[PDB]
Amino acid sequence: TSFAEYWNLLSP
Amino acid sequence: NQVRPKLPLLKILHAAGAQGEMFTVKEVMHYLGQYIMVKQLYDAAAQHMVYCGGDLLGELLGRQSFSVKDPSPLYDMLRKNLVT
Repeated sequence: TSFAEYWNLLSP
Repeated sequence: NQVRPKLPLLKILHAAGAQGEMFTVKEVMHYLGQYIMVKQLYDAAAQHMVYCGGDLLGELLGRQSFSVKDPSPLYDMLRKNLVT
């Protein structure tokens, strides 16, 4: 799992 | 709808190429992600770990690293630094 894929899961 | 980043977060977004002072939250997240990628702060072998050290983002968070899998501290920073 790439950084971008982890980062896209954020939902502030 | 747009939000207005407070000055310490706005500097980070500008450092990643954002222009202007007003952004959607998706745009804020895009540029904050771009800061982390273009500065190569994530660990290439464990890509949820971000080693920001003493850079602007580490100073704003008061931490030298954080994990995207544990985003509470990010969400706290975003709450304090985005005027909705």
